[PDB]
Amino acid sequence: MQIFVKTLTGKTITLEVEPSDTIENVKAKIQDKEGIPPDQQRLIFAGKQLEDGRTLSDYNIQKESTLHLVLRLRGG
Amino acid sequence: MQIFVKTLTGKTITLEVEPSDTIENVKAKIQDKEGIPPDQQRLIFAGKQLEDGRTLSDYNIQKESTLHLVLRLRG
Amino acid sequence: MAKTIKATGDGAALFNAVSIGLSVEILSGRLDSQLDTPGYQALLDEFAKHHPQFNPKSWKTLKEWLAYYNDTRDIELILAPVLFNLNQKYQDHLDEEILNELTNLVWKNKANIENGQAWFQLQNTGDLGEALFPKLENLDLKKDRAPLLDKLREILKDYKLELTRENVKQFLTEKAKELLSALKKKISSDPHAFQRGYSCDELKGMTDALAISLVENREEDITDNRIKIRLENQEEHWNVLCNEEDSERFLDSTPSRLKMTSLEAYRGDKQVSAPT
Repeated sequence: MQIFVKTLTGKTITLEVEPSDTIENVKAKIQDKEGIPPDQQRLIFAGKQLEDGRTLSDYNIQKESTLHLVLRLRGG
Repeated sequence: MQIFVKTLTGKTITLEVEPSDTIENVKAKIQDKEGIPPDQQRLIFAGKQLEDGRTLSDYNIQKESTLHLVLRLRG
Repeated sequence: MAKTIKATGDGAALFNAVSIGLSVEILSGRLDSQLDTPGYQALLDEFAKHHPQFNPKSWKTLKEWLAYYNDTRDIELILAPVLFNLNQKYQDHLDEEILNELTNLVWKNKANIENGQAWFQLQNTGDLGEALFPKLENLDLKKDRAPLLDKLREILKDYKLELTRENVKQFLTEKAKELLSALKKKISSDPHAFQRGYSCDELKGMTDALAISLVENREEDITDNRIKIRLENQEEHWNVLCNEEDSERFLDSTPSRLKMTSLEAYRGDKQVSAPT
């Protein structure tokens, strides 16, 4: 299936995923196309934050659902 | 004394300095380990921009204070 | 109503802040239920391996150390390097992490590298503000960074493919095998690794194993029922939040006792003496 990942700059990433994929795999797929390292990625679906070890089907994320990508900050 | 210069990426370098050091002289230390010409460095400390003629003690910069480094070209 | 405790910004403010907050949870006893878990015994091991005067090796003694050296900066100096070393034990996919840094460098700076641009003139951030190659930025300029651009200019002379990130990735896996292993050596043995700059998730394996959740700028998952270290980040710096009822009981009880730099702390050369 296809899911959309909308950042807050307006860019929309289109990933080819499966219900059985983990949130970790989604973050890696984002890295493959956008270069964003997963350790700076926060994925949000319908207001709830997505845990790396749970699946898309867990959160009932289905075909053409839209996920939000928030950047996790660094600090020195 | 030691002081830290932080970049917009969070990366931090350590600088060995005396409180009698000019900001002019601090940028030269930053050129030595990053290759950045001083006139391309903008140093901010607690929101106050640091100009070259003054010293660290004029800005109340003590041991283990952290400065922010920005590039005037990048911003 | 929650006090913001300032952590030192030595590039390791994430570790410094987590140290202070994890200390309050330890001295408060709220973590006593988790002190016989694998993750906390691993922490006890790493605390003993860093402090040669730390004896007997037990959570009793480690609590006493944090109460003797109750100043937040002393706490940073004795605990932050311990959480740093413990954190290195949970980095399962690091070979791949470097491959992604080097491909970000080449993909976003191919023209810049071929034109002989200095390291500071590079594009090191992405369209969302992310850091593209923070581990490489941290290596020494004269010994590691400038030579890297020199040898990348050479390897890219064979780059006859299109400038996608996918191609750069596959290209580096095939054409830069030795260079990637050479960077693993330098990164793993980087003495200033702690100044690299850090994200919460870079520690997720360890915090998870410590039954601890990291809350960044009050963005808390209400579902998570774990002990929470609440972190604050405003100017690319990590501070920590703590309740006044706890800060007056388990923080800044004593004056500063240690006179060592952060570098001396992480490298463990300068010993911290046993309490009293």
